[PDB]
Amino acid sequence: INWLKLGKKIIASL
Repeated sequence: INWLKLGKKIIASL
Protein backbone atom coordinates (compact mmCIF):
# COMPACT_ATOMS: atom_id res chain seq x y z
CA ILE A 1 0.00 0.00 0.00
CA ASN A 2 0.99 3.67 0.09
CA TRP A 3 -0.15 6.29 2.60
CA LEU A 4 -0.30 10.07 2.20
CA LYS A 5 3.20 10.16 3.65
CA LEU A 6 4.51 7.27 1.57
CA GLY A 7 3.06 9.00 -1.48
CA LYS A 8 5.21 12.08 -0.86
CA LYS A 9 8.28 9.95 -1.42
CA ILE A 10 6.75 8.84 -4.69
CA ILE A 11 5.62 12.33 -5.58
CA ALA A 12 9.15 13.39 -4.73
CA SER A 13 10.60 10.56 -6.78
CA LEU A 14 10.62 12.78 -9.87
